[PDB]
Amino acid sequence: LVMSQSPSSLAVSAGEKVTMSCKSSQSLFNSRTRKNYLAWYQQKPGQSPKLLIYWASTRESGVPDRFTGSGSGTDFTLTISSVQAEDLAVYYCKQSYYHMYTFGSGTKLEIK
Repeated sequence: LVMSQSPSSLAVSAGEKVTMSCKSSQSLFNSRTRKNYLAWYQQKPGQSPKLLIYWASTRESGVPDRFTGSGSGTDFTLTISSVQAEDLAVYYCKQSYYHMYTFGSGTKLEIK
């Protein structure tokens, strides 16, 4: 199961919006539970990954709603409105539909 993310790098100004794509090589949508097993992670310089969103669009506790996730099947997207300096990080999507989880290439985000 291949996970393709993009773009590779994003350099934007504070307050602008960015959207990043994560394509799975297989539907992560389960007809039974009605859930896409796709999660989005934020990884700040040197730290461990912070779960941002799970089930494609459900935010974790305390995650600001500037972060929006969406999509189903194979095409997913993560939206970050009004980017802040604190968002400086690499964002990774992870599938948890199969026994063995898979991460994406990741998308680096820098704030000018």
